Amino acid sequence: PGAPWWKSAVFYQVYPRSFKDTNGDGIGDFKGLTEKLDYLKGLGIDAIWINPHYASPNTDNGYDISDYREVMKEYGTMEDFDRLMAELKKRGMRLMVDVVINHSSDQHEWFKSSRASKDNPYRDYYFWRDGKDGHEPNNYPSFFGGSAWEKDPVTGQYYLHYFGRQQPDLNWDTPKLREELYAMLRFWLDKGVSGMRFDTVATYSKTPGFPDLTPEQMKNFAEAYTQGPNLHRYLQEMHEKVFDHYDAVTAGEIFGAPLNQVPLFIDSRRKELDMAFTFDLIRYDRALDRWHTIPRTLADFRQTIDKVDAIAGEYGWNTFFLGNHDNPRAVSHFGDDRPQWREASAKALATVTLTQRGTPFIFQGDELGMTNYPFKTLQDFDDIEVKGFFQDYVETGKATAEELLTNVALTSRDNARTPFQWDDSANAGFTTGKPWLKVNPNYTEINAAREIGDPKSVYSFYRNLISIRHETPALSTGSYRDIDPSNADVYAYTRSQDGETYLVVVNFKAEPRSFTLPDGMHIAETLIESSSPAAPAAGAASLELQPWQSGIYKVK
Ligand SMILES: [Ca+2]
Repeated sequence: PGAPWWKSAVFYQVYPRSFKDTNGDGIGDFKGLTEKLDYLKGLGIDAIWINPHYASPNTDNGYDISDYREVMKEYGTMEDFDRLMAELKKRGMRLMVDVVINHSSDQHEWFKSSRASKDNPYRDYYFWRDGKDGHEPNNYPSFFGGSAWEKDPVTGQYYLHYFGRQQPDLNWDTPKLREELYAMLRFWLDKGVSGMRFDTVATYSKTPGFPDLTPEQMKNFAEAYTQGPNLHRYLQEMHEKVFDHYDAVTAGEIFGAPLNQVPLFIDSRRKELDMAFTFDLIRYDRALDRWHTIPRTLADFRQTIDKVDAIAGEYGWNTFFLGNHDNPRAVSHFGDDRPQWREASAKALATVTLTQRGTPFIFQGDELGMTNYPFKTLQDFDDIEVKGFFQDYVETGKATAEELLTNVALTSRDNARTPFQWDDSANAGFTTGKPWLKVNPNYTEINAAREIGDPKSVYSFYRNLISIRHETPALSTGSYRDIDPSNADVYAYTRSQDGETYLVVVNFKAEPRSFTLPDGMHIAETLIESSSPAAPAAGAASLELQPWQSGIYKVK
């Protein structure tokens, strides 16, 4: 039997708002993305996942949808969307769209109807509840600041919003609402979309009665929000009424759930989702408050990967990524972005990304080695999440504005949202106008035009790794074995399939290091290396590594 196309595909994530502007308003759009499909095809990309592209007031840049069947005005028209799909198809590429159905915008007609009175047909499309003891229904906090309950004087009741106040949570306990969501998914699937990524998929089911979270639960309320008693029943119902009738791949952003529960979402036999986006690795060094960083080592990094790979088991499947639109830049976060180590470490991280067991997702700009942005003031951030941290921590006196800036500069989602750096023209060729978010001044040294023309660039390395992965089945669907989970200097593992075994060795130190192959194992051939002055000799039982050197070898 063969493995589904998605298990061996290499995905690229495009945050439209920041990819390519073609009309000078400072915001990326569909025409811009369509104009760059040859660029993506040339890198070797099989499929693209685009962030929300629907009608939205943009309080959470696309994640607050006011009409699920209309395109976002800033990105273009439905015609532009249809052309994007037609052009991807001409190139044999597939599209994965973002599905945001844990909540809608408060400007969605369902909510405008719902909030108008206590007795209308849409009242239960959301959660409305009486306050208690003079305040909110319970102690639930919002990820974006303050309480997760907002009072509406029209009826005197509060509505639930785990995220922004303008993102009321949809009520999955209402069958008519579930059916409306299913019809909506069919609208897009009928257009030919090849994949759907389910935004905060683990929070759909709410706890009956809304009791207060205990003091312990309050510490990590994100986890309690993924413990709704009807979650899997709803996901299985969605698969039965929708996905069982199409051949689209589904992936879930499983935010907040304990890793041990992940199999329930992805075991193929359960007929729920196909792939998992987990946060254990990308948030492995993030404090519970989400804006401070905790020092970790490569031992923590690889041990987390080992735990995540183990939960996919036999019937599950993981996506793998080191960056996305909600986290700091890969090279800054996991590598060393200083001028002298940025390219070397970005290449090392590329080797890791493209040799993990699972479907890799490359975030726009990481193939160039883009870095975090040098924020100078709190006003340099656009993200509603930072305004939420200001509300919860600075206005409350828990931290100073200076402390928030210092710390959130290293963790903010905005680090990943600065405009893609195409070349060294005005605003790195992203726009002819004024970018919605400032372009990183390092675009003069980090830009696609320059990378493409240099065989020694980060871009060229990614391109070469993608080709290698495409020609080596073991590198996608092969088994995974960490040679030494306790080693905090050099990351080494094997990928094996049908008697073929490959060894990946990556030095995470900016100093020379040595690596001794497992007893009986010997280098047979060197497929590729980064930052190496010479490949090992056939038969070698050890390797000498330069700072940040990475390599993939066929062993015997
Ligand atoms: Ca535009």
